[PDB]
Amino acid sequence: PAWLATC
Amino acid sequence: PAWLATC
Amino acid sequence: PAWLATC
Amino acid sequence: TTALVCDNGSGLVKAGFAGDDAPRAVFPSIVGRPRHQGVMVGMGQKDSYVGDEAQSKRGILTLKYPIEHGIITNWDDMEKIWHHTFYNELRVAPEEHPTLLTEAPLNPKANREKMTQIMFETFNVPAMYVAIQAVLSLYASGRTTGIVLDSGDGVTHNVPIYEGYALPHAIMRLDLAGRDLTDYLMKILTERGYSFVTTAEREIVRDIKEKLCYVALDFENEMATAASSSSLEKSYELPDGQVITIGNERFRCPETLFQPSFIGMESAGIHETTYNSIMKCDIDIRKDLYANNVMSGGTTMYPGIADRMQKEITALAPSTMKIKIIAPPERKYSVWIGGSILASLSTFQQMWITKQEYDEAGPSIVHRKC
Amino acid sequence: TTALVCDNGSGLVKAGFAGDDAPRAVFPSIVGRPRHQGVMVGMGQKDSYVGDEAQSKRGILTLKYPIEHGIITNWDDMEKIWHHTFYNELRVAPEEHPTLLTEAPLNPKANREKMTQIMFETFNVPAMYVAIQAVLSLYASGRTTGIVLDSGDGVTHNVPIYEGYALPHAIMRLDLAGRDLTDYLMKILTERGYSFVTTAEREIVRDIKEKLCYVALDFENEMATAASSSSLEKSYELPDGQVITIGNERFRCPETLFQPSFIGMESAGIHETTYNSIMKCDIDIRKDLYANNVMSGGTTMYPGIADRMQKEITALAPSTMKIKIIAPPERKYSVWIGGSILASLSTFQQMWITKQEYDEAGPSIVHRKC
Amino acid sequence: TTALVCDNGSGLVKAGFAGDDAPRAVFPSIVGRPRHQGVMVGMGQKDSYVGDEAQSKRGILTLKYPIEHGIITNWDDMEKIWHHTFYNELRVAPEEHPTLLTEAPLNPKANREKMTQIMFETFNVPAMYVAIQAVLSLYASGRTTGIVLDSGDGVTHNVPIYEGYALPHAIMRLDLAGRDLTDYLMKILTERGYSFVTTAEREIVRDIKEKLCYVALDFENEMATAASSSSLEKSYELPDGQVITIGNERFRCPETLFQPSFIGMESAGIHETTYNSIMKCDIDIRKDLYANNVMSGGTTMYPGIADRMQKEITALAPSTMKIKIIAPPERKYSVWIGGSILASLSTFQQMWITKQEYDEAGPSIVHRKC
Ligand SMILES: Nc1ncnc2c1ncn2[C@@H]1O[C@H](COP(=O)(O)OP(=O)(O)O)[C@@H](O)[C@H]1O
Ligand SMILES: Nc1ncnc2c1ncn2[C@@H]1O[C@H](COP(=O)(O)OP(=O)(O)O)[C@@H](O)[C@H]1O
Ligand SMILES: Nc1ncnc2c1ncn2[C@@H]1O[C@H](COP(=O)(O)OP(=O)(O)O)[C@@H](O)[C@H]1O
Ligand SMILES: [Mg+2]
Ligand SMILES: [Mg+2]
Ligand SMILES: [Mg+2]
Repeated sequence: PAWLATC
Repeated sequence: PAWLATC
Repeated sequence: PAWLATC
Repeated sequence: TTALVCDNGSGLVKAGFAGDDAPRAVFPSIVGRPRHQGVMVGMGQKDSYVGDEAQSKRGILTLKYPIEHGIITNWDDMEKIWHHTFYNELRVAPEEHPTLLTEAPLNPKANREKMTQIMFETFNVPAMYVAIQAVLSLYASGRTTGIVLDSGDGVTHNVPIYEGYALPHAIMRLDLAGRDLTDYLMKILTERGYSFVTTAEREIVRDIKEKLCYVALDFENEMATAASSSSLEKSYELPDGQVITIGNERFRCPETLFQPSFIGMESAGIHETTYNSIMKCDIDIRKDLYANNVMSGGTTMYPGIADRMQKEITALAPSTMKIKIIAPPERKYSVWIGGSILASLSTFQQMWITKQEYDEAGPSIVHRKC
Repeated sequence: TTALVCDNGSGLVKAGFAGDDAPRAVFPSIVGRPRHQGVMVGMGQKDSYVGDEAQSKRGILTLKYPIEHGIITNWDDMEKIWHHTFYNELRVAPEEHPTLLTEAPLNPKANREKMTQIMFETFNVPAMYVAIQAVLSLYASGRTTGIVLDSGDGVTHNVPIYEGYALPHAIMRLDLAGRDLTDYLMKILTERGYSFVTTAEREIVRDIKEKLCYVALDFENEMATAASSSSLEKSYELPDGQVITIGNERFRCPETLFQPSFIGMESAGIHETTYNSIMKCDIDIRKDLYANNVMSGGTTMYPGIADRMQKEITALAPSTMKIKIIAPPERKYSVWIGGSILASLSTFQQMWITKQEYDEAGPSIVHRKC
Repeated sequence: TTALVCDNGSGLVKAGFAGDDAPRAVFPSIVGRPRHQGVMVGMGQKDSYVGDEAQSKRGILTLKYPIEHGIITNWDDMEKIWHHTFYNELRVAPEEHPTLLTEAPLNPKANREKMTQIMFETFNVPAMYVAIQAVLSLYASGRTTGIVLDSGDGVTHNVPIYEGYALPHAIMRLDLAGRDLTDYLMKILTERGYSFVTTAEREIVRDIKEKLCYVALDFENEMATAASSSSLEKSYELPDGQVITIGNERFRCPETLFQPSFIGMESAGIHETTYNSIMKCDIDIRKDLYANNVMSGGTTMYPGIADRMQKEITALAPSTMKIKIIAPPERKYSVWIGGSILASLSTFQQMWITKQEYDEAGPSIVHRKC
């Protein structure tokens, strides 16, 4: 979630 | 309340 | 990996 | 009747008829297996998916590749793909007419034997045979003689052909292809801050690569100007509206291909590989070979790969002999054009390994027809 | 050879036969017991009341909800309700009628085991089965993809599904459907001057919120325009003949639904948890779910909840992704319609949990077959 | 003129000195913010708590873990935590002693740059440096080569090293840590009957996990034994005074850590990725890495994981490759011990990153030098 895209 | 612990 | 040994 | 061709690449499978300049089935080779039990009974059948359906849906299920680095691993998935391309895509029985197969150089004779055995047993084809991607690509390009560099999804190689005679001790191959390219792309993108770890994400980044990746000329200066300026970078839109940006990975991945040291594999680049393959021959033929260097495959679909390659091979070679590299826009289907023309001509007919020969001698006979 | 369905809600319960498109017998799932000991002899008095009888005569009977937040806590009252709805409202013997049950996604396995054991033993039915309200609410509309947000009387949740395959790692559940809402409405009415603490008063508040209260779009702007202009103050009559005016409570109640902080919780609103559940899903199904997102449940009947929900989800979601929330009429019965359709489907018959399986492997068989 | 060190793991920060042989300051990396309003005065009630205070009192405020999966999201919270661990825990000054931070592989260069920029501009530290927890644990254990497998509350990963030489192509990462493990445990407890949704409840769940959860050898056999008998059931006490019972979750949690399919994550297991990384190395070091395989981190403190990992890896790999897992009794602070040793070493001094060097070149020096 905190990868600016995926996860 | 009816969760045998919390709530 | 799929050479039954190396790679 | 007529003939049929079906090239099985590490990433894709391209099958069609003969005598045509364009294939029909161009579809990826991947088996989709759901990762969830499913609760709805209405639409829950078709456990395993094959073809473009497994690409239209790829999240709720995992994708497995049947071919890795050109070598087959799951005969079950391979025969599934064969049945799909025969009865669903082509919608033609295999017993009617024979088909042509493909196999990269230096591949296991055991794998070739298993391929021909399955083809003659399960499908009960009257005749069959396998060829090489390099010779087919060269015959498609139409050049008389020279060196051919073919790089698919998981395998790359270069081979010379002169005076109508192959050279066993001249071929030079490597397992570095689009697969390791997209792997390193995922790694450097994780470095950037994003993340792509699963198989659907692997295919998404593969699409991103094949869409917006270009090669450079001077690696150091290009990296410097990319780190300084921000005009070359570009943004991409994901299916869910999310947006990403790329400023240096696009032209760093081609350098990764040119510099296997980044991947960690202690080997030589494609330019040094070609130079070594040429040097092992005789200079009198090397002279005419330098000007005849054809490129094929999808990995070489980068815009400007010919420029960097020719510049590097010229810097490594003497300017006394003319040099030139050619790569028409049809670097993908060239093998299919070669197979089509080879099946259309009447000579190779005699070379068709017939069902009678296989059942009376066995599959091992293929060891001589190559 | 017919079927039967009985959806047991936390607040209500709706049972009847399959095949039809609408429920047959719907009534509140409550139990009223007399509190004032001593009655006039000769006329006779019953021990306990159920169904609409309690709501009709409740000034003397204390009410009890045998279900709380989707969990069962009074098995005697549950058995009494089942007997009443199987022998009085329908007047049908269940020994020759396979029934169907419902249950929230995440509930005590012991509760499910006790439910199935009771239904198998105390009724001697041929077979039974359980399901999730989400799957039936989706079957109602017929679509097979998308996410569904259900909100009953004491429990709410959201569940995605794609091509029949559900994502259990994305399901979300909360205990804010209508009970904390009724409690907060009582609190705000006491703040206004009107006191409501008993059970009959609780049903009165349930009715007044069902009839009057509605959600808004801009909470702050609506509060301001209501405090300034007295155009929203609406009057409601009571069984005695009085009249009571209500203002900003109609906004504060759905606002409490969206902001549990007013109730004393730290969890986020339905929109935030829905976006989180969709985030844990892959990107392709994320896109496919943003379009088809359905809302069901009795609590969902608030006028103006779809527009506000889509506004919030768009504000917190990226652009270039059309979000078409759907909320058809008669949605509070969507679970019943889905259950009826499932029971009518011939294939689903094979999934029935018979009596032999229970007698052999005990009630735990419910899990394996689910 | 001594130095210090501070690991900023997502689970809890651990700061200490170099000359020491064990960490002195250690506390969770959380930040609590009150959700209520507060009425009483004179108590000096602050607005944002950090450290053991938010752990002692957690039912009146919402907690936040600023670092998620090894990535920072709340730089203000990280600065607050650094101030607390530099001034409150141990009364020292940053300008007087050089610092030494640590991070995980593949961490964003932007994250590293912002970290160093904050550390330089806010505290005006003389010198600093960044390293990788794997080589830190190696230097702590005293060995030089081997394959490190670290697993913290934030993320997990593994990397091989040969005579101080790393192999980025062999590094492998994974986002299966205590957070998702506790989430899955709370979900399974909800399925069992016990509910835990809040942050304080999540902390209680983490505590009961680290206290009870134990990995098993044969998952199916243990599940059968648990479902058959009850000798494995354990009882835990809560602050409310009531107790709870736990059955198979204690080993289903580490099995989810081993089988991401239980949580709904398409990836490989810890042993599978370890073997994959080992296979990507050179044959002349495969054996040396098999025997010199060391584990670290707090998440891997489960009892019985060493034997389980050994059995799995030796059954997956061939024979004549004797394995010796290094799982010493102290591993939660092994990284800190290695950091203290490296800081006390002499040569490492010349490898410091000073303040004037950063002011001249910039923050990019952090990823350009180490
Ligand atoms: N437009 C493009 N730009 C860059 N790379 C491409 C492009 N199209 C295809 N590719 C790469 O080429 C590969 C396909 O190889 P292919 O030529 O099908 O091998 P084969 O000849 O064995 O079938 C893919 O893995 C993809 O990464
Ligand atoms: N028209 C309406 N407006 C507002 N709330 C309603 C309306 N109709 C029903 N409700 C609320 O919905 C609840 C019924 O929940 P229900 O959907 O029956 O749960 P379940 O799906 O578990 O049976 C009632 O408690 C009531 O407060
Ligand atoms: N004795 C134990 N048994 C099981 N788990 C433990 C034990 N001690 C700590 N843990 C787990 O390890 C985690 C701490 O991770 P840690 O090693 O501090 O990460 P980092 O190395 O990033 O600081 C905690 O979340 C806890 O759940
Ligand atoms: Mg190829
Ligand atoms: Mg409900
Ligand atoms: Mg850690």
